[PDB]
Parts: sequence; C-alpha cells; structure tokens
Amino acid sequence: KRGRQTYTRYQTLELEKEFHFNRYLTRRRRIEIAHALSLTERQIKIWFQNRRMKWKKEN
DNA sequence: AGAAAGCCATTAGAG
DNA sequence: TCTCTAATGGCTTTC
Ligand code: NI
Repeated sequence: KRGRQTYTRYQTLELEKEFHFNRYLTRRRRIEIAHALSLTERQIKIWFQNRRMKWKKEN
C-alpha cells in the first residue's frame, strides 16, 4: 500500500543520542545525520518531529 | 516574500 | 491482535 521502514537499533540510538544535545536540527545537521545513518533528510526531519512530540507529553 | 519547517491530530504497517 | 512508531495531511510560524 504505502510502505514503512523500521529503524535499526543503531539508527534509533544515534538519533536519540543527537537529540540529547539538540532538540532541533539545522538543515546542514540533518543532511549530515542522514548520510551517516543511510536515511533521508525528510525521514530525519519527521523523526525529530515525532520524538519532539513524545518529549512534550512526558514533560 | 514564500518555500520550509513546525505543530498536531491522525493514519497504518510491520514485528 | 496488539502495540510501537514511521509516515501523512493541513494548517500556522519561521526566517
Ligand atoms: Ni507569507
């Protein structure tokens, strides 16, 4: 139908690692992480969005 | 300015 | 099936 990719343990970890420092990302930083983890800039953008949403409800 | 990014409510797919 | 979360739509805000 649409499709969905599940993020590896490494990817989710590195992403959660970066989020510990910068809760928001500049465009250059997103391109870096994308290449580093073999993800799309768009996928990195959305991940930080969703992860930001969980951080608001918990706090 | 106006693309881009954010917020947000919501959907749905894979494990 | 059940749950987690990737992914979308539709506005508003940013820069
Ligand atoms: Ni405008």
